[PDB]
Amino acid sequence: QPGPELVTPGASVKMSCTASGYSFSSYNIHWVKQTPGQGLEWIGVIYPGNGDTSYNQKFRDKATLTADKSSSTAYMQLSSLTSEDSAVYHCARGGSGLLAYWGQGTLVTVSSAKTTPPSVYPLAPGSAAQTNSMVTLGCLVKGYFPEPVTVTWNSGSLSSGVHTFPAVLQSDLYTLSSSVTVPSSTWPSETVTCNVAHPASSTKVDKKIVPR
Amino acid sequence: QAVVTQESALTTSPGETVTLTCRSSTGAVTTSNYANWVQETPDHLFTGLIGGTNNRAPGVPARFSGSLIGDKAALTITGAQTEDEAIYFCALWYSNHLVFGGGTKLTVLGQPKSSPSVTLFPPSSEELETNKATLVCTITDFYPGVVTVDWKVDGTPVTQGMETTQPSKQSNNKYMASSYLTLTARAWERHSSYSCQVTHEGHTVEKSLSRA
Repeated sequence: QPGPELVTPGASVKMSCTASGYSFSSYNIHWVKQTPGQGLEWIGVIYPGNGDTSYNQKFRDKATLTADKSSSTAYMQLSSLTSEDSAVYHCARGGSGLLAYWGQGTLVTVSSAKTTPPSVYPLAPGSAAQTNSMVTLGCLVKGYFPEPVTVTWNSGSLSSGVHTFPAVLQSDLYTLSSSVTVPSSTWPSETVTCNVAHPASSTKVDKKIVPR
Repeated sequence: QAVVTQESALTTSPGETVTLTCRSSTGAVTTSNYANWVQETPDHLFTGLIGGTNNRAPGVPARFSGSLIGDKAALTITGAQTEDEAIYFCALWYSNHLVFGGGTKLTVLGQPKSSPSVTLFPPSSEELETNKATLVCTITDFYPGVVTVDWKVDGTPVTQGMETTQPSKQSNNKYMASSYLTLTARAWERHSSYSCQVTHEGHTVEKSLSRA
């Protein structure tokens, strides 16, 4: 507990490994930590056969592995949560000496950061080319925490040409862009929009891409 | 904790045979290291391939195989496919401690190479009211998926206040990216030219705008 990703510094999370790895095996169960920079880190392995656990020296005091043969469960419980533990914790099922099956991937975010609503700014074209003529438009979603946000175009009518780029961390705050492309028979003549919604604190914005 | 080294990147064509290696700084890679090989698809899915130096996980195609080349652990893909273009991670055992490698990003030429299309946006008027200015440069439709970006103000290079996203795969199996150059609204009115330079495979695509 829990898995909506956001937790307080000093808390203690507990995750579970579940999928359709089907009955039969699971002789060993590994746990992997993925993070932008440190890459893949091995926390430890549990052998559900008799309980035997192995831990990385780095995570021996912070990680605890349990598993039962009743509901095919396999848990990891962290504690003393620092913002260093902000990562994607994976699970790896398989037979003897095999990282065969991998799970979904539980996202974990540890931060003392306050919740901040996003602000959206329109991005007019101008003298900066967009390929094959047409009209490329977009919005700038800047300064929100935490993730994610959802961007649509023409109330959902407008697919194709849409390019919602991933968010770059920009000093404790997230920021992403999202381009879209329509013919000149739509812009600047008629409507283009652009709905950036932000779950965690709720927000809904409408931006008419008015020309420069 | 020893360190595990892999090749940064390799490129090949379908039908060809490619060999990836896995080096250990603290001596050589023997049979007692129980070499592991995990694949990560650009959609971040994670699938286990090899365990115990040369044991294919159940379900892995016959084109994958592991072995020891001299003093290094190796992965061999004979008859590579277009679907094999992904990042491959290596893992070596040490007493009771599993160390992962940096990973090898393999590119498989399944489609013709393509120069990226670049769009550049000037800061919006609303953000200027907050004494901030953010130029947005969108980079889409390029292959292979490796791109470096540089910025230029008034024809002169700026390496400050820049931020570029990592390449993510598009729906047409191409790649896309973006970059942001943040300045003050004061600096936005105290210079003239702005340029976003995208270098892909020796060639440079450049898009500029002048406040006029």
